[PDB]
Amino acid sequence: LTADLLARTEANKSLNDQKRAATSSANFERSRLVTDGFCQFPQNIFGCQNAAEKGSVKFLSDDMAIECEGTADGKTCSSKAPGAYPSFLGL
Amino acid sequence: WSIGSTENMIVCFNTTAILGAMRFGLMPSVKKNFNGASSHTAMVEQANAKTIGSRDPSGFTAVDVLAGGSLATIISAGEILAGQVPY
Amino acid sequence: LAPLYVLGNSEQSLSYLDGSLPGDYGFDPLGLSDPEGAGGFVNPKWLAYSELIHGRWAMLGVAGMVAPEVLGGMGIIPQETGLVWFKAGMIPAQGTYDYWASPFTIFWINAFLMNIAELRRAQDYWNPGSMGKQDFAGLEKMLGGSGDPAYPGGFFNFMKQGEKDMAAMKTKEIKNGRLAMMACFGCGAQACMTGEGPVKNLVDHVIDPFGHNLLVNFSQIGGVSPF
Amino acid sequence: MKNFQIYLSTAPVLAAVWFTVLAGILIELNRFFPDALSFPL
Amino acid sequence: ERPVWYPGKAPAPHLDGSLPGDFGFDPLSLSADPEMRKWMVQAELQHARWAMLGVAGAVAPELLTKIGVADLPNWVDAGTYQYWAPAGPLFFIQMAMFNWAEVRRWQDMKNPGSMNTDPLFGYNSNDTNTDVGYPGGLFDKLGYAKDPAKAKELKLKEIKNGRLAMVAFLGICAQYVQTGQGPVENLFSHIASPGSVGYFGSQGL
Amino acid sequence: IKTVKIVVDRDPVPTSFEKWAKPGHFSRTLAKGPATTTWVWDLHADAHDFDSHTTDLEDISRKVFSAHFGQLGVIFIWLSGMYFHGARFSNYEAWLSDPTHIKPSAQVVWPIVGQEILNGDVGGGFQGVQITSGFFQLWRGSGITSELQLYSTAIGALICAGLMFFAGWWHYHKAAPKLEWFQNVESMMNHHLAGLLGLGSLAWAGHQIHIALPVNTLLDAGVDPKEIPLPHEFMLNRALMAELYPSFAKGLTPFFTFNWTEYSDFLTFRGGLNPVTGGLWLTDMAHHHLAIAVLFLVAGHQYRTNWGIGHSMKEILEAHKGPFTGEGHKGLYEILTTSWHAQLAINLALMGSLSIIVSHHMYSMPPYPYLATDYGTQLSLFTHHMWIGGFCICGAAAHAAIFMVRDYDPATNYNNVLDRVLRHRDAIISHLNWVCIFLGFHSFGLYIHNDTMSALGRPQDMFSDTAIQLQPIFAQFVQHTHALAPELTAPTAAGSTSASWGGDIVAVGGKIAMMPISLGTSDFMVHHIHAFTIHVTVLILLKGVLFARSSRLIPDKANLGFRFPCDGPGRGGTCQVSAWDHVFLGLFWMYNSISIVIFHFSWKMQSDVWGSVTGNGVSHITGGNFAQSANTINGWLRDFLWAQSSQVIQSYGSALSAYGLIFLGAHFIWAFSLMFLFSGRGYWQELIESIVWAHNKLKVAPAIQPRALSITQGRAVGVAHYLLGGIATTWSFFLARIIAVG
Ligand code: CLA
Ligand code: CLA
Ligand code: CLA
Ligand code: CLA
Ligand code: CLA
Ligand SMILES: CC(/C=C/C=C(C)/C=C/[C@@]12O[C@]1(C)C[C@@H](O)CC2(C)C)=C\C=C\C=C(C)\C=C\C=C(C)\C=C\[C@@]12O[C@]1(C)C[C@@H](O)CC2(C)C
Ligand SMILES: CC(/C=C/C=C(C)/C=C/[C@@]12O[C@]1(C)C[C@@H](O)CC2(C)C)=C\C=C\C=C(C)\C=C\C=C(C)\C=C\[C@@]12O[C@]1(C)C[C@@H](O)CC2(C)C
Ligand SMILES: CC1=C(/C=C/C(C)=C/C=C/C(C)=C/C=C/C=C(C)/C=C/C=C(C)/C=C/C2=C(C)CCCC2(C)C)C(C)(C)CCC1
Ligand SMILES: CC1=C(C/C=C(\C)CCC[C@H](C)CCC[C@H](C)CCCC(C)C)C(=O)c2ccccc2C1=O
Repeated sequence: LTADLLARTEANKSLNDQKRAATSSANFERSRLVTDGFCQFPQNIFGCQNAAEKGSVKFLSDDMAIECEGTADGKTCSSKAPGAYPSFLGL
Repeated sequence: WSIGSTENMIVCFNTTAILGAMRFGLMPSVKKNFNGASSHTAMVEQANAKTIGSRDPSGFTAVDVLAGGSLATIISAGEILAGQVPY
Repeated sequence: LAPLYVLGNSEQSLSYLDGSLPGDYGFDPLGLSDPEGAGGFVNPKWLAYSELIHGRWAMLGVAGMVAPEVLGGMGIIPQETGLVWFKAGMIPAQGTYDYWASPFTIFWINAFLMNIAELRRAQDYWNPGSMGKQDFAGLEKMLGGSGDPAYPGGFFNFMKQGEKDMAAMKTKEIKNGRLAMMACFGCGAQACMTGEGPVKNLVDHVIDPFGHNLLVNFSQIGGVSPF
Repeated sequence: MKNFQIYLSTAPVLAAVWFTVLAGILIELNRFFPDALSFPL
Repeated sequence: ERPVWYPGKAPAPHLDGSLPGDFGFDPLSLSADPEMRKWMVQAELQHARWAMLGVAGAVAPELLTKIGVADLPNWVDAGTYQYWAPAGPLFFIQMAMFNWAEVRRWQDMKNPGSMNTDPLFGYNSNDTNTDVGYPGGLFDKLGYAKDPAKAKELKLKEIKNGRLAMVAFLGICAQYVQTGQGPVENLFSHIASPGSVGYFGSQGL
Repeated sequence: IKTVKIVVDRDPVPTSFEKWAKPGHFSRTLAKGPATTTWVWDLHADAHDFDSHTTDLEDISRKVFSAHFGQLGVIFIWLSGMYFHGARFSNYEAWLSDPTHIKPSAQVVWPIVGQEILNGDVGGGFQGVQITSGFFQLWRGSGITSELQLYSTAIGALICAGLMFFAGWWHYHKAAPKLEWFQNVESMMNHHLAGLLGLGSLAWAGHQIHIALPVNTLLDAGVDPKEIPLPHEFMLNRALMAELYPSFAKGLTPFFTFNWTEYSDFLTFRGGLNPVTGGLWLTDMAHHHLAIAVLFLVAGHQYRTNWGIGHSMKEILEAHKGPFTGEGHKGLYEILTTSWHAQLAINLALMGSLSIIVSHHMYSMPPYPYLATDYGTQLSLFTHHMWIGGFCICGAAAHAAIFMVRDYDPATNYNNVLDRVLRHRDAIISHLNWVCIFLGFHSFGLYIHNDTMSALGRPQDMFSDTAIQLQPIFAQFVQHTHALAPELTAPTAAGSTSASWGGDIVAVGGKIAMMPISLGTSDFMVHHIHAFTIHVTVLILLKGVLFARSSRLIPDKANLGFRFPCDGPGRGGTCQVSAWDHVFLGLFWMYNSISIVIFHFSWKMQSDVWGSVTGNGVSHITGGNFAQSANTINGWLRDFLWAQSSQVIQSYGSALSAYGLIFLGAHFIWAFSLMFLFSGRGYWQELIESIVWAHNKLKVAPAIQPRALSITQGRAVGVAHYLLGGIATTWSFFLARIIAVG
């Protein structure tokens, strides 16, 4: 197993680096969504995480998009489950 | 492992010996042990656990069975795992 | 007054287990049903009522484990519908079926249906006669209760069966509920170990008891793993 | 209920609410009118 | 004895059935004080009526769009619709008007007899009325409260439809959050196939 | 022989806010209302003094139980917060791919007043406050590879916190147990060994085996976290787990037939550190937790509860007596089953000692992947758990004194092991004081003589390694026996417990995970200093406990209370006689000692262990100057305080500017504490009189009369701010230094 897993680590390394950069950028931008003007007063009435999950966010949503991009087939993605009840209060 | 193997026979012998010992007052049991006793050579009947529920004429209990089996399995583990250590 | 029933009784257990409670054999090795010091959910009435509810749910559960599998295997019901219990949509990763609605839609349906049933049952448990008073769409007449939350002799006894020997029948149901709770425990247990359904474990033990038992199954503790 | 309101009206809870709100307004003013060394004229 | 919010549970002691839609629902005892109770009955009635108007005006434009009389956006999209004035001045005048009217409401709550005479024309709504939150003479332009026997059950009907519309508006908000269309679209989508589309149907966990 | 059972009073107190609306309901003097501003401090001081609220022990026990439930809810909130921040406000996923070069960070500040500079360049295309809690290392060692797992456990922790609060409400307002429930200590030990520690360790061993072990093995092999199969795919799919570790192809048959040697691939006794991650082997930790689980499960069947087998702890106490100790341990069962403060003293003492051992064992044997290499988290964890330990020990002394004043009964302790201690407390305290003096004189002159000789230009007369050899021969002997343990006395161990004993320095990514630690003369001197400072803290605390009830100066001190300011200026002056005041001074010395322990740790690790191998020997952080400079006070002042302060004082304009600001602020708080410490109430009360005159002049006079702090409260504030300022100064210094140097 470890042989093929290392082989596809080598074959997918660039995409996972992009994934890690995107999630880190999302996590950092999560402190600047009002200063930069992404989840302002209207859009963040509910959870701005829910805004990123459902609506549109410059960085958070990006991660939401690539987080499950190009993952292993057959297995549920390491970054997110197939489904889940909504985050507690969009938190 | 199989029936009649050395490990199976060790554990069966251990549990038989332990249960017999505490059934006939040779080992501390639920209804007779050193709680509130006098010296090392004499155990005493435990009034708190006296008549705690059994259909065995010596008053052997399920907790007696469970305790003897646990201690026997512990001892059998110690004895069997001797000689399995790598060194 | 039988083997495996004197194991649990003692001075404490026999002090309060008189025997008039249905299927009271005195087997209370722990001090859970002690009337003095009772409170919360460890009071004897709650335990007796919960034992009965668990027994009834276990009888329904074991019957729903055995029936789809047996009936598919013989051919009574469709094969696609005769799934094993744990592959019939309970766990979608394990297995699911394409029902009329989405499995989560069904979950929500059955959820609020169980809400409306169980809360009425609870209010009979806490306030006995109050379930027949408020106008519940004209259905309160047959949901008054009986004063015993365990045995409401209203709609639910519409056949009026087991009336000539109610005491004997009361014991019958407790013992069957105990047996079915153990049965459902087993069915989950050897579904977790063997990886097959309970009927297949049964027949495998019938054919080769010495090759399809617990101790042999230790080597093959997953069968074929679907994860 | 009413007693809880009275409990809120206690000195510590009221101090915490008043300073939470005050810090909030001051932070918002320093966000929308940031970096104000002196009153402009 | 009366029907309650939860059969078998005694109604809240501070609730004695002397209010419209009284079903003994107050597990938090938020209206134990009668002074607080008056204010809160007024809050329920005001929120009820606003939520009903809210549902009516969030459903009617989309229904007219579906019928074909006129083309109108959803309740949410109406915010960004470009009107004669931006949202600033429009809301400004709206709030001026509501400071006028809501000061009149506030002083009706404080003083029931107050705010029963026109301050500009001298018209008398109701000469010495006391029922706060129900200014019949002021707003009953059809005389549907001239009989107390009629009036009390009409009050009950109002409260029920109001609570239903409060729940409906909360649902409208949550639906637009979770789906993205107007309520009436979501309704017809659920109507078309309740086994494929809907919450837990579209796999929108 | 009472039967162990569940006992409860149903609905003992109604749930209502009426007591919230009325401050000070729990007392009688505080219930009437505030006459003076002292009332506020009295309210907060006795908020959790349940013994002084109600006389009956049942209500006190219920209050303690539900307060413990509330604390556990608070801890679960804190854990939920930490996991949630590690999910939405961190670079844990980036750090997973590059743990050696990315700084862990799970706090991002809002950009408001220029504080955005605190969001340091921690790596991974991320900015935030670098964290030193080691949470990232813990999560990696637990097998967490995605932020969803962190979010999921955070939400679980929040649910559990809600459940903990609900349990406290249930067990005070709905199902409060009776006093005879809490006094079932036999059952308590049976459950808290077999079920809390035993089953908890078993559960964690199972997690480690089934989830952490495969995930961390794949990470060790170099597998990308985003390509690793999910934990349920390892726990359930036995073929997948057996692919990594072939023993899983045999199922549980070896387990149940005592063929446990077949599990030797994933249950090892390797010892040492993982060369890739620099942490303990996870197979070793799994086997550890398994054996711990078994040992505690067996040891939790010691005590008799409801079936005659087992022990009665009263009997085994009373049977232990001897010719020197009179009646022996008779009556201690009554002490520890009818006094919460006695139990609290023991448990706090052992908790504090344990936290200390935890710090030692974690620096020396890093249990987490990429923990040792991250020097900042390692220093932070060591220092933290040291401070927690010293505080808990001081509290143990305090609660020992509280029991001794309040709950000690001479009738039930006639000639037992405690009464005889009270009957020769003079000998104990005099010998301890003598020991304390001796230790201080010798150890300080070891430093002061060296200062003097160096200043006089006589290095050959110093106590350095070159001049006079005070070699710690015994510690070097222990190091030798432990380095040779895997050969003779621990033959099945593939390696030593730690690399600190000797040989085969452990390096991960250039930086040293673990290095054998040497012990020269400076180590001798600093360890004897440590013993000196410990013995003085013990002197103060034990003197307070033993002289809590009486002394030759004040015989009637028991009725004065545990916490009183003095007995007056008579008898020459009776200030700080109460055992509370001993805890005050005791707390002070505790602080002092910890300050030396953590300074020794920091300097020794920076000089002789931490560093970076470059193929040409070790390049330590400070260059190994400890062995030749840590024998002089000037050496600590210059090469440790002055030298290593450059990071914190020059931290302005960088992410460590917050550490610099805290450094100054903690200096201020310490000096501010000196106000409360060096002054007395009378002056401040008169100043208040003048200020009250000024207020009365303008009719601003408050209804609650302003009062100076009580003398006990003044000492309390002084020690609290002193400890805060000193510890926060050391915190800012250590964190800024170790983060900047790396
Ligand atoms: C298997 C049994 C078991 C377990 C696991 C525990 C566990 C615990 N007990 Mg103990 N306790 C037990 C039996 C048990 N108890 C018995 C039989 C009695 C009566 C003699 C007591 C009496 C007792 C007292 C008087 C107190 C405790 C306390 C504690 C907690 C200490 C804090 C700690 O270490 O955090 C470990 C934290 C965790 C393990 C996190 C999960 C927390 C939940 C509560 C664990 C569930 C334990 C519970 C027994 C099972 C649920 C039963 C419930 C549904 C009825 C700990 C949670 C103290 C405390 O903190 O009070 C709350 C305390 O004051 N216990
Ligand atoms: C608490 C710790 C813990 C836990 C939970 C587990 C759990 C597991 N281990 Mg591990 N393990 C542990 C510690 C642990 N292990 C330790 C310490 C060791 C070292 C000796 C091992 C070594 C080990 C090996 C070598 C193997 C396992 C395996 C397994 C799995 C097999 C379970 C099974 O079928 O057995 C039998 C279990 C049962 C019979 C219990 C099931 C009962 C169910 C839950 C009853 C529910 C019934 C309910 C009442 C009604 C049903 C309906 C309802 C749901 C609606 C399981 C996931 C095997 C595996 O597949 O791993 C990949 C395997 O090969 N374990
Ligand atoms: C398991 C831990 C434990 C428990 C249960 C208790 C419980 C108790 N202690 Mg003990 N104690 C402990 C640990 C513990 N303490 C430790 C570690 C110490 C050493 C410091 C002490 C020292 C101590 C003394 C000296 C005294 C007590 C007393 C008491 C009782 C009253 C406490 C109260 O209401 O004050 C409520 C709490 C406070 C007033 C403290 C306020 C916060 C202080 C200033 C510290 C905050 C520091 C903070 C972390 C830094 C940031 C602040 C920030 C906002 C700027 C109560 C029985 C008193 C008593 O009468 O006993 C019967 C008493 O005189 N304890
Ligand atoms: C650097 C400051 C300082 C010093 C030197 C001392 C020294 C001492 N304190 Mg104090 N203390 C201090 C600060 C200090 N304390 C502070 C700020 C607090 C917080 C309030 C305390 C709280 C406190 C308490 C509560 C206790 C002490 C105790 C002690 C003694 C411990 C025994 C010892 O050190 O061996 C002996 C003394 C020294 C080593 C001191 C230095 C002397 C050097 C080596 C010179 C040696 C002789 C020299 C050559 C001079 C001779 C020639 C000369 C005539 C010209 C000692 C007298 C304990 C005690 O008295 O019991 C033993 C005790 O119970 N102190
Ligand atoms: C206690 C700490 C300490 C120690 C161990 C030393 C040790 C020493 N100093 Mg330093 N020194 C110290 C503190 C200390 N100093 C301090 C604080 C200062 C002040 C700044 C100095 C200043 C100083 C100077 C200026 C000089 C020294 C020198 C010396 C050396 C000779 C001293 C001498 O003649 O002793 C005489 C000793 C005794 C008469 C008796 C010692 C005590 C006996 C052995 C106790 C035995 C008790 C016994 C165990 C009990 C048994 C009972 C049994 C019968 C029942 C020696 C290495 C001199 C040097 O250059 O040498 C290197 C020197 O010129 N010292
Ligand atoms: C075993 C069990 C309880 C066991 C309790 C025991 C031994 C207690 C013993 C003691 O207390 C006593 C006696 C005396 C005490 O002094 C000592 C102890 C020792 C403490 C309950 C099972 C309880 C079992 C239950 C309730 C079973 C429920 C099944 C249901 C609801 C339906 C499930 C399904 O619907 C799904 C999920 C999917 C569908 O495809 C299939 C079906 C199967 C139809
Ligand atoms: C007023 C209101 C809504 C008003 C909506 C309006 C005007 C909408 C207007 C618009 O759409 C249009 C027309 C057209 C668009 O172009 C413009 C907008 C502007 C978008 C909702 C209230 C909505 C109010 C709600 C949902 C309140 C819910 C309260 C609940 C459930 C309380 C329960 C309890 O208090 C009890 C009853 C008993 C206690 O003891 C226990 C608890 C549980 C605390
Ligand atoms: C004669 C008689 C009989 C028979 C009897 C018998 C034969 C009995 C038996 C009994 C038994 C035979 C029992 C057993 C038991 C057991 C047990 C109870 C076990 C336990 C175990 C344990 C507890 C374990 C633990 C562990 C583990 C898990 C792992 C680790 C290690 C150890 C070991 C620690 C009859 C009845 C017919 C009749 C009458 C008479
Ligand atoms: C400074 C000092 C005082 C004086 C301190 C006074 C009495 C109290 C400290 C001030 C607090 C802050 C007063 C509380 C203020 C109110 C809570 C008002 C609200 C705060 C607004 C200003 C925001 C003592 O009473 C004292 C007593 C014994 C030993 C040493 C000392 C001591 O050093």
